[PDB]
Amino acid sequence: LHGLLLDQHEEFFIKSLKQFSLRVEILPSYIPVRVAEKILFVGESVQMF
Amino acid sequence: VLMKRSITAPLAAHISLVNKAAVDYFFVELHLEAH
Amino acid sequence: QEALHNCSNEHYPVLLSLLKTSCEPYTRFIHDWVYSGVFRDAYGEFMIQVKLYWTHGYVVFLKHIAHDIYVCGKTINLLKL
Amino acid sequence: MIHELLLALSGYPGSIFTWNKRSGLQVSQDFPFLHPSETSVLNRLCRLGTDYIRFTEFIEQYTGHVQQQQGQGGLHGIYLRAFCTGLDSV
Repeated sequence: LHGLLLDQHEEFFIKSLKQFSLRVEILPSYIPVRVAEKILFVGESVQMF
Repeated sequence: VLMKRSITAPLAAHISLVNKAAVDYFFVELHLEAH
Repeated sequence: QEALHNCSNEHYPVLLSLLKTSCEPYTRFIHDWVYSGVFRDAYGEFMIQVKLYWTHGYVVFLKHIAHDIYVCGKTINLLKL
Repeated sequence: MIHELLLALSGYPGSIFTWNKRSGLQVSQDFPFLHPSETSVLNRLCRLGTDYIRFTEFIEQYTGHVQQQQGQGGLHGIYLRAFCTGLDSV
């Protein structure tokens, strides 16, 4: 919704289109890749405008 | 999360009004643009 | 910074209730210089103080509104004249 | 033995349940009036209090003891803290 992140020294399966990325090891196996793409795009777009 | 989205909104909307009214007081009365 | 760093525990309403009244006098101070242009200080929690205009010094909240406050006070101090 | 069992299971080791970290809770079991029958039921009961001590010590040790002083996510961090918050209510 905004682009803010409040986790320090932790991750939330997401690390401008840079300094944030999806990686396979941090993502849960029961949360697929297809939803994580949409979450990533939505966050990047709201952060950009 | 803590952020201002209900407190700074009646203040930042007021700053522009102060600036605009003060510039308007300069223009039409002291006529800086004629100098 | 205790507000931003953790907001997902039992301490968050308690520390929010502490800070929410712990920032009330600072906001009460700022509500004078923006709405009457009267500056109040006896504590040194400001760098602002009251040449051809320059005796206004610059020798907390985010910096995104602070400089706007700094100019909106001087505008009223001109409008006092 | 009746009030003492509750005192031990609450997580405060008694004067008969000798606290150790290699046997946990354990009765003395050398009284001159010992019954063979009581031994097995006591040996079964000690383990749950031993586990309860470590659970409460873990939750106290890693939740609510820092004010943000690298960091680790299996000793600190918000996911372990959420784990402990669920743990105490279970």
